[PDB]
Amino acid sequence: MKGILGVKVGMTRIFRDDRAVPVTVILAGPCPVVQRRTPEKDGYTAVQLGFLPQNPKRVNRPLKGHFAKAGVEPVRILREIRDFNPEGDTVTVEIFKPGERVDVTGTSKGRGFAGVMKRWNFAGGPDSHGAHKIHRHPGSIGNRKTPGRVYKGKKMAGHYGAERVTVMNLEVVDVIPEENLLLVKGAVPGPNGGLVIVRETKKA
Amino acid sequence: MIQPQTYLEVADNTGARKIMCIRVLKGSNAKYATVGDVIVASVKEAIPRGAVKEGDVVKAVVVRTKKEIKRPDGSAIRFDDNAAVIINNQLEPRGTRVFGPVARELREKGFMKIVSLAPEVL
Amino acid sequence: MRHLKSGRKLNRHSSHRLALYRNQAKSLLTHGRITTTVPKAKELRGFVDHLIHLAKRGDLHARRLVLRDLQDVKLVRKLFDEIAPRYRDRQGGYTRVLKLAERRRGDGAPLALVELVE
Amino acid sequence: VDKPPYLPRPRP
Amino acid sequence: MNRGALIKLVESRYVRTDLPEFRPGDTVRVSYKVKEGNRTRIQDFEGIVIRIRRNGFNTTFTVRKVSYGVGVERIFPLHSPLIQKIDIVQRGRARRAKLYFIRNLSDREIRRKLRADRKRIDQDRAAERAA
Amino acid sequence: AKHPVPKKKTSKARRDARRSHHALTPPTLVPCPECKAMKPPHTVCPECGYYAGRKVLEV
RNA sequence: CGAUGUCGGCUCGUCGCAUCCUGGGGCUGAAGAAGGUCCCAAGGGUUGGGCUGUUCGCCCAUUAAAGCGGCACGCGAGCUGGGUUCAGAACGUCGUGAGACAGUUCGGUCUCUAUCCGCCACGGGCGCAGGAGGCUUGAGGGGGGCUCUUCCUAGUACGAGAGGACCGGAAGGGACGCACCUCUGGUUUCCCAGCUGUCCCUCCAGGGGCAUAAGCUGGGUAGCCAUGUGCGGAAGGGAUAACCGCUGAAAGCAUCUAAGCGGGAAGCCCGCCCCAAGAUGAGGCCUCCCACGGCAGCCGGUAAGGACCCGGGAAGACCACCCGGUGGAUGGGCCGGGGGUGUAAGCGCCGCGAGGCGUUGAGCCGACCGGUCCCAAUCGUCCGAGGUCU
RNA sequence: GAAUGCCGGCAUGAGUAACGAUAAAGAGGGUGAGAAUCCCUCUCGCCGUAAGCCCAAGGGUUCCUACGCAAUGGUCGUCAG
RNA sequence: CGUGAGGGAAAGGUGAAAAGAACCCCGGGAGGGGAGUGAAAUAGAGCCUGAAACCGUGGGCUUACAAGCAGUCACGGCCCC
Ligand SMILES: [Mg+2]
Ligand SMILES: [Mg+2]
Ligand SMILES: [Mg+2]
Ligand SMILES: [Mg+2]
Ligand SMILES: [Mg+2]
Ligand SMILES: [Mg+2]
Ligand SMILES: [Mg+2]
Ligand SMILES: [Mg+2]
Ligand SMILES: [Mg+2]
Ligand SMILES: [Mg+2]
Ligand SMILES: [Mg+2]
Ligand SMILES: [Mg+2]
Ligand SMILES: [Mg+2]
Ligand SMILES: [Mg+2]
Ligand SMILES: [Mg+2]
Ligand SMILES: [Mg+2]
Ligand SMILES: [Mg+2]
Ligand SMILES: [Mg+2]
Ligand SMILES: [Mg+2]
Ligand SMILES: [Mg+2]
Ligand SMILES: [Mg+2]
Ligand SMILES: [Mg+2]
Ligand SMILES: [Mg+2]
Ligand SMILES: [Mg+2]
Ligand SMILES: [Mg+2]
Ligand SMILES: [Mg+2]
Ligand SMILES: [Mg+2]
Ligand SMILES: [Mg+2]
Ligand SMILES: [Mg+2]
Ligand SMILES: [Mg+2]
Ligand SMILES: [Mg+2]
Ligand SMILES: [Mg+2]
Ligand SMILES: [Mg+2]
Ligand SMILES: [Mg+2]
Ligand SMILES: [Mg+2]
Ligand SMILES: [Mg+2]
Ligand SMILES: [Mg+2]
Ligand SMILES: [Mg+2]
Ligand SMILES: [Mg+2]
Ligand SMILES: [Mg+2]
Ligand SMILES: [Mg+2]
Ligand SMILES: [Mg+2]
Ligand SMILES: [Mg+2]
Ligand SMILES: [Mg+2]
Ligand SMILES: [Mg+2]
Ligand SMILES: [Mg+2]
Ligand SMILES: [Mg+2]
Ligand SMILES: [Mg+2]
Ligand SMILES: [Mg+2]
Ligand SMILES: [Mg+2]
Ligand SMILES: [Mg+2]
Ligand SMILES: [Mg+2]
Ligand SMILES: [Mg+2]
Ligand SMILES: [Mg+2]
Ligand SMILES: [Mg+2]
Ligand SMILES: [Mg+2]
Ligand SMILES: [Mg+2]
Ligand SMILES: [Mg+2]
Ligand SMILES: [Mg+2]
Ligand SMILES: [Mg+2]
Ligand SMILES: [Mg+2]
Ligand SMILES: [Mg+2]
Ligand SMILES: [Mg+2]
Ligand SMILES: [Mg+2]
Ligand SMILES: [Mg+2]
Ligand SMILES: [Mg+2]
Ligand SMILES: [Mg+2]
Ligand SMILES: [Mg+2]
Ligand SMILES: [Mg+2]
Ligand SMILES: [Mg+2]
Ligand SMILES: [Mg+2]
Ligand SMILES: [Mg+2]
Ligand SMILES: [Mg+2]
Ligand SMILES: [Mg+2]
Ligand SMILES: [Mg+2]
Ligand SMILES: [Mg+2]
Ligand SMILES: [Mg+2]
Ligand SMILES: [Mg+2]
Ligand SMILES: [Mg+2]
Ligand SMILES: [Mg+2]
Ligand SMILES: [Mg+2]
Ligand SMILES: [Mg+2]
Ligand SMILES: [Mg+2]
Ligand SMILES: [Mg+2]
Ligand SMILES: [Mg+2]
Ligand SMILES: [Mg+2]
Ligand SMILES: [Mg+2]
Ligand SMILES: [Mg+2]
Ligand SMILES: [Mg+2]
Ligand SMILES: [Mg+2]
Ligand SMILES: [Mg+2]
Ligand SMILES: [Mg+2]
Ligand SMILES: [Mg+2]
Ligand SMILES: [Mg+2]
Ligand SMILES: [Mg+2]
Ligand SMILES: [Mg+2]
Ligand SMILES: [Mg+2]
Ligand SMILES: [Mg+2]
Ligand SMILES: [Mg+2]
Ligand SMILES: [Mg+2]
Ligand SMILES: [Mg+2]
Ligand SMILES: [Mg+2]
Ligand SMILES: [Mg+2]
Ligand SMILES: [Mg+2]
Ligand SMILES: [Mg+2]
Ligand SMILES: [Mg+2]
Ligand SMILES: [Mg+2]
Ligand SMILES: [Mg+2]
Ligand SMILES: [Mg+2]
Ligand SMILES: [Mg+2]
Ligand SMILES: [Mg+2]
Ligand SMILES: [Mg+2]
Ligand SMILES: [Mg+2]
Ligand SMILES: [Mg+2]
Ligand SMILES: [Mg+2]
Ligand SMILES: [Mg+2]
Ligand SMILES: [Mg+2]
Ligand SMILES: [Mg+2]
Ligand SMILES: [Mg+2]
Ligand SMILES: [Mg+2]
Ligand SMILES: [Mg+2]
Ligand SMILES: [Mg+2]
Ligand SMILES: [Mg+2]
Ligand SMILES: [Mg+2]
Ligand SMILES: [Mg+2]
Ligand SMILES: [Mg+2]
Ligand SMILES: [Mg+2]
Ligand SMILES: [Mg+2]
Ligand SMILES: [Mg+2]
Ligand SMILES: [Mg+2]
Ligand SMILES: [Mg+2]
Ligand SMILES: [Mg+2]
Ligand SMILES: [Mg+2]
Ligand SMILES: [Mg+2]
Ligand SMILES: [Mg+2]
Ligand SMILES: [Mg+2]
Ligand SMILES: [Mg+2]
Ligand SMILES: [Mg+2]
Ligand SMILES: [Mg+2]
Ligand SMILES: [Mg+2]
Ligand SMILES: [Mg+2]
Ligand SMILES: [Mg+2]
Ligand SMILES: [Mg+2]
Ligand SMILES: [Mg+2]
Ligand SMILES: [Mg+2]
Ligand SMILES: [Mg+2]
Ligand SMILES: [Mg+2]
Ligand SMILES: [Mg+2]
Ligand SMILES: [Mg+2]
Ligand SMILES: [Mg+2]
Ligand SMILES: [Mg+2]
Ligand SMILES: [Mg+2]
Ligand SMILES: [Mg+2]
Ligand SMILES: [Mg+2]
Ligand SMILES: [Mg+2]
Ligand SMILES: [Mg+2]
Ligand SMILES: [Mg+2]
Ligand SMILES: [Mg+2]
Ligand SMILES: [Mg+2]
Ligand SMILES: [Mg+2]
Ligand SMILES: [Mg+2]
Ligand SMILES: [Mg+2]
Ligand SMILES: [Mg+2]
Ligand SMILES: [Mg+2]
Ligand SMILES: [Mg+2]
Ligand SMILES: [Mg+2]
Ligand SMILES: [Mg+2]
Ligand SMILES: [Mg+2]
Ligand SMILES: [Mg+2]
Ligand SMILES: [Mg+2]
Ligand SMILES: [Mg+2]
Ligand SMILES: [Mg+2]
Ligand SMILES: [Mg+2]
Ligand SMILES: [Mg+2]
Ligand SMILES: [Mg+2]
Ligand SMILES: [Mg+2]
Ligand SMILES: [Mg+2]
Ligand SMILES: [Mg+2]
Ligand SMILES: [Mg+2]
Ligand SMILES: [Mg+2]
Ligand SMILES: [Mg+2]
Ligand SMILES: [Mg+2]
Ligand SMILES: [Mg+2]
Ligand SMILES: [Mg+2]
Ligand SMILES: [Mg+2]
Ligand SMILES: [Mg+2]
Ligand SMILES: [Mg+2]
Ligand SMILES: [Mg+2]
Ligand SMILES: [Mg+2]
Ligand SMILES: [Mg+2]
Ligand SMILES: [Mg+2]
Ligand SMILES: [Mg+2]
Ligand SMILES: [Mg+2]
Ligand SMILES: [Mg+2]
Ligand SMILES: [Mg+2]
Ligand SMILES: [Mg+2]
Ligand SMILES: [Mg+2]
Ligand SMILES: [Mg+2]
Ligand SMILES: [Mg+2]
Ligand SMILES: [Mg+2]
Ligand SMILES: [Mg+2]
Ligand SMILES: [Mg+2]
Ligand SMILES: [Mg+2]
Ligand SMILES: [Mg+2]
Ligand SMILES: [Mg+2]
Ligand SMILES: [Mg+2]
Ligand SMILES: [Mg+2]
Ligand SMILES: [Mg+2]
Ligand SMILES: [Mg+2]
Ligand SMILES: [Mg+2]
Ligand SMILES: [Mg+2]
Ligand SMILES: [Mg+2]
Ligand SMILES: [Mg+2]
Ligand SMILES: [Mg+2]
Ligand SMILES: [Mg+2]
Ligand SMILES: [Mg+2]
Ligand SMILES: [Mg+2]
Ligand SMILES: [Mg+2]
Ligand SMILES: [Mg+2]
Ligand SMILES: [Mg+2]
Ligand SMILES: [Mg+2]
Ligand SMILES: [Mg+2]
Ligand SMILES: [Mg+2]
Ligand SMILES: [Mg+2]
Ligand SMILES: [Mg+2]
Ligand SMILES: [Mg+2]
Ligand SMILES: [Mg+2]
Ligand SMILES: [Mg+2]
Ligand SMILES: [Mg+2]
Ligand SMILES: [Mg+2]
Ligand SMILES: [Mg+2]
Ligand SMILES: [Mg+2]
Ligand SMILES: [Mg+2]
Ligand SMILES: [Mg+2]
Ligand SMILES: [Mg+2]
Ligand SMILES: [Mg+2]
Ligand SMILES: [Mg+2]
Ligand SMILES: [Mg+2]
Ligand SMILES: [Mg+2]
Ligand SMILES: [Mg+2]
Ligand SMILES: [Mg+2]
Ligand SMILES: [Mg+2]
Ligand SMILES: [Mg+2]
Ligand SMILES: [Mg+2]
Ligand SMILES: [Mg+2]
Ligand SMILES: [Mg+2]
Ligand SMILES: [Mg+2]
Ligand SMILES: [Mg+2]
Ligand SMILES: [Mg+2]
Ligand SMILES: [Mg+2]
Ligand SMILES: [Mg+2]
Ligand SMILES: [Mg+2]
Ligand SMILES: [Mg+2]
Ligand SMILES: [Mg+2]
Ligand SMILES: [Mg+2]
Ligand SMILES: [Mg+2]
Ligand SMILES: [Mg+2]
Ligand SMILES: [Mg+2]
Ligand SMILES: [Mg+2]
Ligand SMILES: [Mg+2]
Ligand SMILES: [Mg+2]
Ligand SMILES: [Mg+2]
Ligand SMILES: [Mg+2]
Ligand SMILES: [Mg+2]
Ligand SMILES: [Mg+2]
Ligand SMILES: [Mg+2]
Ligand SMILES: [Mg+2]
Ligand SMILES: [Mg+2]
Ligand SMILES: [Mg+2]
Ligand SMILES: [Mg+2]
Ligand SMILES: [Zn+2]
Repeated sequence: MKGILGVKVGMTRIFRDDRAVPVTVILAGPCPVVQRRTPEKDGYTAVQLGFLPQNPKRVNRPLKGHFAKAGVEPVRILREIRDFNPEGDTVTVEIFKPGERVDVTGTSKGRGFAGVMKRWNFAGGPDSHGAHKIHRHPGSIGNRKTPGRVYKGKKMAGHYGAERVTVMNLEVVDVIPEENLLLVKGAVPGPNGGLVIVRETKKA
Repeated sequence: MIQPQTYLEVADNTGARKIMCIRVLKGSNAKYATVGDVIVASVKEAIPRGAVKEGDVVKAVVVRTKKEIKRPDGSAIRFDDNAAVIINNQLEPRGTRVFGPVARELREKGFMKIVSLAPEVL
Repeated sequence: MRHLKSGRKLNRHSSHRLALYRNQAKSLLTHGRITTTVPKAKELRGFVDHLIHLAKRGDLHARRLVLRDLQDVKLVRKLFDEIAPRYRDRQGGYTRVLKLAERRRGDGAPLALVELVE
Repeated sequence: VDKPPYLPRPRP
Repeated sequence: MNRGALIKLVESRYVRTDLPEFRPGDTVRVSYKVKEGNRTRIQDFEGIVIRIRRNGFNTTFTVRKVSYGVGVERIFPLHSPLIQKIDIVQRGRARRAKLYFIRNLSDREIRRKLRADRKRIDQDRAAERAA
Repeated sequence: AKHPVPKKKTSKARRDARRSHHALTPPTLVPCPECKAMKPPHTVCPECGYYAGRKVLEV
């Protein structure tokens, strides 16, 4: 496995072989390793990556300590990549060359309290022919006396989005290392400015 | 974006003027037909003594749609109507002329005879 | 949702909101300082700031523009001749909002003052 | 399937 | 960080600087590279531009023409690499930015509604006088 | 609808357990650096009229 | 019977398996392809329409298929109300009659507020023997699980011919799912413009209100979106079902079995995605504070940190989450860019005039990308360890 | 101790539904122990074959002025039928 | 309450005596705190007695890994005599 932290910057398309290819631009580098998890010590293998520089005037004492033991300027975000152990003490976009497929994780956009139609694509009610104040309602939620209750997991209105999402097997279309940019084909979860994780894909 | 109930102009000299799609022949359950797709249609309107007559159930390939179609080069194309050419079960025209331009997508989908017969291919 | 939308609704329809702002502007430019609810105040700033900035242009076009909201020729004269000159060298920020300490008795509304800047 | 109703509808 | 400038930096390698300016109402001939198996060629599409939707590198323009009795609209990206060149054939004078309305007009009615843009025509002929 | 209705009276226990969240939070107050009177932060002092060092208001 | 609302539809599922399809098999009167018949298999799938109130059924066009049942003939404190139980009216029929009819016909009041359990979301509390800021393991859960066409192998094997494979390989789809907004396409309640009537400011010119909760019309950014775009189903390992074997007695032969060992499903376990230590079985790692004053307890002040308050936020019903608070770019102004509109007002010129031309892509200008301390996040307060016993 | 008993008192639902046309408000100045709600001014909106004006029914002091705010007013009240 | 015939309530108690609380204090008032009266003022006029449901303040014991017609039997802990 290999991975990097990054922020989603925005979308475009580029032209390649007389084709328009939709891309999301990701600012991925550069990510200092600030701790390594080892099987002797932690029971598993991973690298704690840091990302984005922080005003030391905002970093408290327990955090300051942590950074210091690794000799790293204070960073805004700390996040692990599992089963990844890079030779260097800094991970940059260069771990990816164009043509590789990656998995991207982000925090999906938040729709707050979502009705049953937006959330679960329910059909809702009719809009004429007698429908009585039930146009976006979910219908029946059960049976009768048997079982006389509602299943765990019943699709229902409630909060939707602002949740971890990973979309898989996105083509790396380009990488522009002098600017820490990754171009991934297609769509990535979450808003512009959102923190994302780019890992080497698990599909074959 | 053609679907059952959709009326199409017929762009040939089969005698049919207007057909009404009753199925899009593309899988178990396709919702829409676009340029290059075969549909099954009822001949809703024809002219006296053609190959085809009002009432006939025929096959046709869509050659023009009013919904614009997108292309891998980033472009699109859109026509003033939805038109089709009536074919046989071997996908050949049953007419001998086809009228108006047609979508280049037809060539790539093996409706070669129709493409050639067309005055313009866009 | 409301994602990246600018502008309070203030529980008024479209034409009422516009009038709300215009009337507050008239009042503010008239007295130099008014008291309102905090949300109304915060929202007044830009509305009036733009009007002042225009008076700093001084030209006819700007006068006729400002007249669309303020509607009162004397008021706009005061705006162009007495008010705007104070801000010749000020780059925006011609108004301030400061919150009062007491809530209205009858509805508990939190209050603020809005004033033109020195 | 179609069986006779055993209750009437309503009232006040 | 400036997310906007980053995107512009990505886009910059594909940006075109060599096409003539045109407006809605102008009559244009777009020479477009087209694949027909197994060869590619230039096919000319010529019509009134009824729309130009701006978004930097992503702006696109829509062209309308009547072909063999049927109306055809084509949507091109202003920076597409498959555009060999664009020729201004005529300058028309719109009074609005989107000309969807011409879709319901007779060829005669259109001609009355999109008079020749004498100003910019003269300007065109005014350049075209090169050292 | 068919007019829902409480099935059983709520117990003194249960009614009061609902109210385990009903206690008021006392007002947050800071001294005004001028007159040392207690007032809510980020408001102009209602006693002497000062905010951010200056007199702003006739009290 | 001091009421358990009754057909059908809609919505939402969930289960069974006597399996409609897809997967694996045995026999075939199985040449091939395609069928029959039984066995294993419930993971997923199982279309749109005409007729009828219909369930059902027939029919049209497709499909891999167009499964059958249970859940109060699932579901009216979810909807419908076509059928059927009221009162009106008519037909046929029966009755001298009033009236009646598993005969028909047209019409005919379906109840804003959820206490408890259950369900979907979100917090508050306390606990996790010192108090804290982070980063995590994953017990255990949940999600997903579909399939077709074409091409190569190969017109090969098989067949007189028609027809036409196994295995293996490549491409393109339909339906569904998650995310997204570059493109396509919507919306965009005031972003711009045009227009009518009327009243008004100020007579002209230029404007404002009202005509909807936008007067109307043409456009329309960001956002939220699908008709648009990316991506998913796997791969793979393991154990099995039916079924096929290897070796092999009892039983000198034979036997898949009694010892042992193989192969073998879309199914089962892992693998993928998401939740998760209230996992009270309360886990782990990194870092920080520290050994305070007064009689496993009480009180007092602090530490590391936290909260309150404030500016905000593609976060959000409140709460929470996240960012920022002058050692600052958090919002508001302002400036530059984008973007929309599509050439403002004023003036000059031409025309008797409506107008037109130039100044001019002008003027106006939400949210988008940035800059800039001009305005406001002033000033502060409160809580918060001293670590129980083997 | 029960009669869906009778009369009364007090609970629960609950700080919940609601506060009675979506014609609509904002500010400044007064008054007062106290003001979103009372008086005044300016700005805004609504009716105008009416939501203006005058008769007749019916009502019966509700009219005007002074002094008041316990209750009545769906909130407040210094105002008021 | 009902057009009407007609129907038809609820509502008793300071103290022996008003001696019914001057005066001061907080409050706009209501209300209270002192002073005073009385044998007695939780007899203060919302007045004899003043039960119960119901609401609240203070204290003892107890409760945030637990399964219920709420009790009962046993034992242990704590608090009181
Ligand atoms: Mg590991
Ligand atoms: Mg491991
Ligand atoms: Mg490893
Ligand atoms: Mg909604
Ligand atoms: Mg929705
Ligand atoms: Mg959804
Ligand atoms: Mg949908
Ligand atoms: Mg539907
Ligand atoms: Mg719908
Ligand atoms: Mg529906
Ligand atoms: Mg109804
Ligand atoms: Mg409705
Ligand atoms: Mg049950
Ligand atoms: Mg759940
Ligand atoms: Mg749900
Ligand atoms: Mg959330
Ligand atoms: Mg992951
Ligand atoms: Mg792929
Ligand atoms: Mg792929
Ligand atoms: Mg490239
Ligand atoms: Mg993250
Ligand atoms: Mg034709
Ligand atoms: Mg006919
Ligand atoms: Mg036929
Ligand atoms: Mg909304
Ligand atoms: Mg915003
Ligand atoms: Mg807003
Ligand atoms: Mg606004
Ligand atoms: Mg707001
Ligand atoms: Mg409202
Ligand atoms: Mg509202
Ligand atoms: Mg309002
Ligand atoms: Mg308006
Ligand atoms: Mg209006
Ligand atoms: Mg506005
Ligand atoms: Mg004054
Ligand atoms: Mg602005
Ligand atoms: Mg305030
Ligand atoms: Mg306050
Ligand atoms: Mg207050
Ligand atoms: Mg009030
Ligand atoms: Mg951008
Ligand atoms: Mg840059
Ligand atoms: Mg550009
Ligand atoms: Mg123009
Ligand atoms: Mg003519
Ligand atoms: Mg010229
Ligand atoms: Mg209803
Ligand atoms: Mg209750
Ligand atoms: Mg009870
Ligand atoms: Mg009870
Ligand atoms: Mg309760
Ligand atoms: Mg209690
Ligand atoms: Mg409760
Ligand atoms: Mg101060
Ligand atoms: Mg019964
Ligand atoms: Mg009942
Ligand atoms: Mg009942
Ligand atoms: Mg139906
Ligand atoms: Mg329905
Ligand atoms: Mg329906
Ligand atoms: Mg079930
Ligand atoms: Mg099912
Ligand atoms: Mg079973
Ligand atoms: Mg089972
Ligand atoms: Mg079976
Ligand atoms: Mg069977
Ligand atoms: Mg069978
Ligand atoms: Mg099968
Ligand atoms: Mg099979
Ligand atoms: Mg088989
Ligand atoms: Mg055979
Ligand atoms: Mg066979
Ligand atoms: Mg055979
Ligand atoms: Mg058999
Ligand atoms: Mg078989
Ligand atoms: Mg059978
Ligand atoms: Mg199954
Ligand atoms: Mg099933
Ligand atoms: Mg159907
Ligand atoms: Mg059907
Ligand atoms: Mg019909
Ligand atoms: Mg039907
Ligand atoms: Mg029908
Ligand atoms: Mg039927
Ligand atoms: Mg039938
Ligand atoms: Mg088959
Ligand atoms: Mg069917
Ligand atoms: Mg079924
Ligand atoms: Mg079922
Ligand atoms: Mg049954
Ligand atoms: Mg049924
Ligand atoms: Mg039923
Ligand atoms: Mg039922
Ligand atoms: Mg009902
Ligand atoms: Mg029903
Ligand atoms: Mg029910
Ligand atoms: Mg029920
Ligand atoms: Mg419902
Ligand atoms: Mg009916
Ligand atoms: Mg009927
Ligand atoms: Mg029935
Ligand atoms: Mg009957
Ligand atoms: Mg009748
Ligand atoms: Mg008889
Ligand atoms: Mg008779
Ligand atoms: Mg007889
Ligand atoms: Mg009888
Ligand atoms: Mg009868
Ligand atoms: Mg019957
Ligand atoms: Mg009967
Ligand atoms: Mg019969
Ligand atoms: Mg009938
Ligand atoms: Mg009937
Ligand atoms: Mg009727
Ligand atoms: Mg109902
Ligand atoms: Mg009822
Ligand atoms: Mg209702
Ligand atoms: Mg409610
Ligand atoms: Mg409840
Ligand atoms: Mg219960
Ligand atoms: Mg919690
Ligand atoms: Mg600890
Ligand atoms: Mg922690
Ligand atoms: Mg592990
Ligand atoms: Mg597990
Ligand atoms: Mg558990
Ligand atoms: Mg599952
Ligand atoms: Mg599942
Ligand atoms: Mg596939
Ligand atoms: Mg071959
Ligand atoms: Mg052959
Ligand atoms: Mg052959
Ligand atoms: Mg060949
Ligand atoms: Mg071979
Ligand atoms: Mg042979
Ligand atoms: Mg052959
Ligand atoms: Mg194959
Ligand atoms: Mg596929
Ligand atoms: Mg966009
Ligand atoms: Mg768009
Ligand atoms: Mg668009
Ligand atoms: Mg549009
Ligand atoms: Mg504006
Ligand atoms: Mg006007
Ligand atoms: Mg005029
Ligand atoms: Mg005018
Ligand atoms: Mg306006
Ligand atoms: Mg007016
Ligand atoms: Mg208007
Ligand atoms: Mg009006
Ligand atoms: Mg109106
Ligand atoms: Mg509009
Ligand atoms: Mg307007
Ligand atoms: Mg658009
Ligand atoms: Mg937009
Ligand atoms: Mg926006
Ligand atoms: Mg779609
Ligand atoms: Mg796919
Ligand atoms: Mg496998
Ligand atoms: Mg294996
Ligand atoms: Mg195996
Ligand atoms: Mg053997
Ligand atoms: Mg042997
Ligand atoms: Mg042997
Ligand atoms: Mg064995
Ligand atoms: Mg044995
Ligand atoms: Mg085995
Ligand atoms: Mg599969
Ligand atoms: Mg996690
Ligand atoms: Mg824990
Ligand atoms: Mg955890
Ligand atoms: Mg357990
Ligand atoms: Mg423990
Ligand atoms: Mg822990
Ligand atoms: Mg561990
Ligand atoms: Mg760490
Ligand atoms: Mg110390
Ligand atoms: Mg020490
Ligand atoms: Mg100590
Ligand atoms: Mg000591
Ligand atoms: Mg501190
Ligand atoms: Mg949000
Ligand atoms: Mg907020
Ligand atoms: Mg809060
Ligand atoms: Mg903070
Ligand atoms: Mg501070
Ligand atoms: Mg400052
Ligand atoms: Mg800022
Ligand atoms: Mg700014
Ligand atoms: Mg700007
Ligand atoms: Mg522009
Ligand atoms: Mg001009
Ligand atoms: Mg001009
Ligand atoms: Mg003249
Ligand atoms: Mg003249
Ligand atoms: Mg020029
Ligand atoms: Mg400008
Ligand atoms: Mg601009
Ligand atoms: Mg830019
Ligand atoms: Mg900005
Ligand atoms: Mg400043
Ligand atoms: Mg600076
Ligand atoms: Mg302390
Ligand atoms: Mg020891
Ligand atoms: Mg008894
Ligand atoms: Mg009762
Ligand atoms: Mg009762
Ligand atoms: Mg009784
Ligand atoms: Mg009783
Ligand atoms: Mg009672
Ligand atoms: Mg109560
Ligand atoms: Mg509440
Ligand atoms: Mg409730
Ligand atoms: Mg509520
Ligand atoms: Mg009400
Ligand atoms: Mg409410
Ligand atoms: Mg009212
Ligand atoms: Mg109201
Ligand atoms: Mg209202
Ligand atoms: Mg209002
Ligand atoms: Mg207001
Ligand atoms: Mg005042
Ligand atoms: Mg006085
Ligand atoms: Mg005074
Ligand atoms: Mg008031
Ligand atoms: Mg008051
Ligand atoms: Mg006032
Ligand atoms: Mg009012
Ligand atoms: Mg004024
Ligand atoms: Mg009039
Ligand atoms: Mg009228
Ligand atoms: Mg009289
Ligand atoms: Mg009266
Ligand atoms: Mg009176
Ligand atoms: Mg007098
Ligand atoms: Mg009163
Ligand atoms: Mg009062
Ligand atoms: Mg009062
Ligand atoms: Mg009273
Ligand atoms: Mg009085
Ligand atoms: Mg009141
Ligand atoms: Mg009332
Ligand atoms: Mg007073
Ligand atoms: Mg008075
Ligand atoms: Mg009066
Ligand atoms: Mg009466
Ligand atoms: Mg009377
Ligand atoms: Mg008494
Ligand atoms: Mg006496
Ligand atoms: Mg006094
Ligand atoms: Mg008073
Ligand atoms: Mg007193
Ligand atoms: Mg007293
Ligand atoms: Mg005595
Ligand atoms: Mg005494
Ligand atoms: Mg006393
Ligand atoms: Mg006593
Ligand atoms: Mg006594
Ligand atoms: Mg006595
Ligand atoms: Mg007593
Ligand atoms: Mg008493
Ligand atoms: Mg008592
Ligand atoms: Mg209490
Ligand atoms: Mg107690
Ligand atoms: Mg346990
Ligand atoms: Mg315990
Ligand atoms: Mg328990
Ligand atoms: Mg029990
Ligand atoms: Mg017990
Ligand atoms: Zn002060």
